[PDB]
Amino acid sequence: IFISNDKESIKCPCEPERISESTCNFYVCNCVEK
Amino acid sequence: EVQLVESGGGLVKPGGSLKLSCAASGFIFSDYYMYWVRQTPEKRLEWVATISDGNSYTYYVDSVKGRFTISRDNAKNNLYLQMSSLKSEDTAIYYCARDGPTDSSGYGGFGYWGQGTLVTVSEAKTTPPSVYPLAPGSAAQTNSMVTLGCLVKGYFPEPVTVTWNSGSLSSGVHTFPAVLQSDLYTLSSSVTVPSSPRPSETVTCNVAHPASSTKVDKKIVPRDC
Amino acid sequence: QSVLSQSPAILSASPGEKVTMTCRARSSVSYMHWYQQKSGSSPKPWIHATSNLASGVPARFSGSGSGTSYSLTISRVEAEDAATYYCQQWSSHPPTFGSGTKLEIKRADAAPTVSIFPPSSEQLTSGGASVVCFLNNFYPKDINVKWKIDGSERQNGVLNSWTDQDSKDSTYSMSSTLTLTKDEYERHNSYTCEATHKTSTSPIVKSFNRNEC
Repeated sequence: IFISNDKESIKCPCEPERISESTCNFYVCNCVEK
Repeated sequence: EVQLVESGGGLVKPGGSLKLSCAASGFIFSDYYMYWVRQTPEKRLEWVATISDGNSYTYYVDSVKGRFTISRDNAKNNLYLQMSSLKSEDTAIYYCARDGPTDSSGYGGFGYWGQGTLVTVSEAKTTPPSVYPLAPGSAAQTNSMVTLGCLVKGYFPEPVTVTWNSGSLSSGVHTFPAVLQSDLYTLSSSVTVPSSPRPSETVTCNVAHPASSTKVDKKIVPRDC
Repeated sequence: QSVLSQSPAILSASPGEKVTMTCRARSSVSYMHWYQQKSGSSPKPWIHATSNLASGVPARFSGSGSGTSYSLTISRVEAEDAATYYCQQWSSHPPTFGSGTKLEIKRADAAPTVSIFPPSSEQLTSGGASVVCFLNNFYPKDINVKWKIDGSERQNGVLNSWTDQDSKDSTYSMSSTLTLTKDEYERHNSYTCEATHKTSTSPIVKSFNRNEC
């Protein structure tokens, strides 16, 4: 899973990045687990 | 303001176990991942463990897998690190950390660190320091300035704290890094004041060694015969 | 895995000069973080996400890079910039730190202020005797101290410690302690620490005689 609007769904090893536009959030992971 | 305050660091024999706490405040603890990072005696920095927020997801550095356990208590705003089967290599300052503020975050950085807590893994006995006031002998009358000192000798493990007049004197002090010798540390500290202050005003060395519960003041009095 | 090499290990610069230290990754990383550490405190976040300065970090600092080469630059170095700088990535898990670049600041030569101390009466009571010599506020860092008991006759059984480079001053200081049994200390009379440093052609000496007050 690439992006999500549920923080836990990404299973990021580090704190995810939060992108928020109107008042609604998206989370992305910049810490790739190879 | 964000604060992270570690505790529980101490001396532990090889194979022993120990549990660190980190008392978080000034933010919503449960909104953030939390990390432990350590610094070894050679000053290498090493990530040790991560715990996610939401449902516990935990991650470990290989050298620690099966031996450490990271956990959190959102009720009490605390992060913990259960260590066990301790090895001399686990000797280090342990820092608890989290990502930075809302602009500076999301990219895998350690944005706030606590002040750290020292874990020593060794067979050597705990020993309190001996604190000795160092006053000038014979002459050394005045460069306008006099230098006094404190010798903190024969203790284990690290750390100690050294202070002059409970910190009212910070200007002109040099506290030297401890050197390990026969499983015992020694450390000294100097202070330089004008010949006005001393000996007329007072000059005191404050030392504390919590592992042995020592807390001491030596006043610097000129030499008797 | 994505291990980091930092170079150089030590960088000397004078105030006003431009420095660059660099951080190489084993494979491509996408963001690089930098911390500044002065001894006795923990790493301060300095540059986040390659090129973004942390609140409070002065504008003389910058970070750049991509792929497997990143760096940190100081356009004009200042005394207070003496520290060790570490790079860190987490583009690929587990996250890794480089082993640091230490920045030394150059300044004019300064002779040490040397102070010697006989053992305190307190230590003598308990059986030990340490003679203590402080060498403070000198530049450059190179210095050695010799101990002479009585005869200008040299001894080992000494312990030295050095401070990190001072943040305001750019100087160094050291403490040297000679430790003897009280017995042996009573048997001799003159005690000397001798410092050799670039600022005198002959040893800076401080001394005292035991049969004194």
